[PDB]
Amino acid sequence: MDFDVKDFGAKGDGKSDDTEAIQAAIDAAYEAGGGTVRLSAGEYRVSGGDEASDGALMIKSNVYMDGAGMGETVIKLVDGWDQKLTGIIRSKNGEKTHDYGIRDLTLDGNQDNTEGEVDGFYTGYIPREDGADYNVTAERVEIREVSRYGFDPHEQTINLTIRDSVAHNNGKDGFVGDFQIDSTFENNVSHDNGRHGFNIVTSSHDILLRDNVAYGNGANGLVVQRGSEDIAHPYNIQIEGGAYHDNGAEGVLIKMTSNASLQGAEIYGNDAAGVRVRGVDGMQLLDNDIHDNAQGGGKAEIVLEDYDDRDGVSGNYYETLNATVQGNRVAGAAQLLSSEGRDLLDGAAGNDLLDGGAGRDTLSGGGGADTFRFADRQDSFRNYEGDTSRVDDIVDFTPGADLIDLSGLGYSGLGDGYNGTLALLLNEDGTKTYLKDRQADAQGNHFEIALDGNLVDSLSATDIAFDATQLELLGTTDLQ
Ligand SMILES: O=C(O)[C@H]1O[C@@H](O[C@H]2[C@H](O)[C@H](O)[C@H](O[C@H]3[C@H](O)[C@H](O)[C@H](O)O[C@@H]3C(=O)O)O[C@@H]2C(=O)O)[C@@H](O)[C@@H](O)[C@@H]1O
Ligand SMILES: [Ca+2]
Ligand SMILES: [Ca+2]
Ligand SMILES: [Ca+2]
Ligand SMILES: [Ca+2]
Ligand SMILES: [Ca+2]
Ligand SMILES: [Ca+2]
Repeated sequence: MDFDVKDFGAKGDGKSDDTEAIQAAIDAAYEAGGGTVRLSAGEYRVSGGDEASDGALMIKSNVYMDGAGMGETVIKLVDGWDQKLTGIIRSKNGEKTHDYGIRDLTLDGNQDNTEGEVDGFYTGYIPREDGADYNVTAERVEIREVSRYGFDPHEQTINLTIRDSVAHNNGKDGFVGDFQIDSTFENNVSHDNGRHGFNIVTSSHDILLRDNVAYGNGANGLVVQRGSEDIAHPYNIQIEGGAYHDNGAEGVLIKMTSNASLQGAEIYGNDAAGVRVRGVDGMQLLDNDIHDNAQGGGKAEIVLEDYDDRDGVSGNYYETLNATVQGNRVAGAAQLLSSEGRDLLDGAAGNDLLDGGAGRDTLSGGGGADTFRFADRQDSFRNYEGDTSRVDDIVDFTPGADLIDLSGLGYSGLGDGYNGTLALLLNEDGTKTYLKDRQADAQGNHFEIALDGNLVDSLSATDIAFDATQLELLGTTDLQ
């Protein structure tokens, strides 16, 4: 059931306030049980209501607004509006609005000629209560010149899809997904916004971010994060393809998140690290193309690190855990640090720092001069019964180029494996070389590292840093 805004008195002349006419069309479509509100090419001026939560236009269940195309149909806020306006198009607070959407139109926040925080598209039910909008679609929508958030789908929305859309020149974030669930952001561009290209926050989970592009933003290209409150972390965030480039901060930042994945993206020209991972439990960083970042200074293309929130709202320390970093092309240093559990950490052409922490890790440096750090004797060991399920292995150690950093472990040098020395040994068939502490500790464990290949004759004392002085002399990276 199609309704034309023109038939309800909308002028689309750039001067008349068409808010009531477009709302009438929306209400007629809703009362018929659903329909498409069509808008022909033209600039429609709209105004807010008594309160910020009134937005400007109130979309309703089973109503879809179809324009004549981005740039053709433009919905613009009136000159002189001076009130906070939370959603130029929005669904109602306190209602579980469903099966609605917007296509082929532009929202213009008119921040130049207005004052107050304005958001373009706002969805959701009630902050901090159970309940959700659901089945929400934005297709080929452009949102520009709002003073705060362009696309601002909010808590909670299930099965939001935003595809083939653009957010640009907004005051804060182009796209913000607040407690989005089972939702899809595909083939979008967010550029030249005041802060973030994309910001996934507030417990969002099962999100696919496929083939999105973020550039020229004042802050991150994409950030996935808990947010400032003590609430459940986001989880199951899959970022595939796209490009995150020339932003004012990190290209992609992921923090206080569980089961995040970043695969096949191009990440370049950012002012800070290309990829930064802070306190993430389950991180896959696969097959990306990462180069020419840290333009504003900084030593690393990729940073894996913890997130210490002990002085913050949660009181918790969050380790990065369960990391898989493989197949990336990285023209610069990767800092690949993780902790308890099995990590697979592959460096790239740069001079990388690798430390899988506790648990059995498999490390490779790739090209360049890499440092494999072992920070605790309990991070790589054989137990009293000879079980090797906690012995780390280094895949491609290159004597004369790479370095094993044992500077915190209190061994003196190579030797017979007793009295604080480590023994350099080959296995029976000559396929693996070991560094062994032959002295069991009180729990019966032996520090041990396995190295692929036969290195008993090529590996020497200058390939291992046994104390801080040796580390200063021999360290291969800018990261210690
Ligand atoms: O998490 C936030 O704080 C979130 O709040 C959003 O504004 C909400 C606001 O929090 C509140 O729920 C308000 O509720 C109004 C309701 O809309 C209606 O006017 C009712 O008569 O009174 C309620 C009230 O006074 O509590 O609705 C706001 C809304 O805009 O839906 C946004 O500001 C968001 O940016 C922020 O993160
Ligand atoms: Ca709603
Ligand atoms: Ca202004
Ligand atoms: Ca580990
Ligand atoms: Ca390397
Ligand atoms: Ca190397
Ligand atoms: Ca380990």
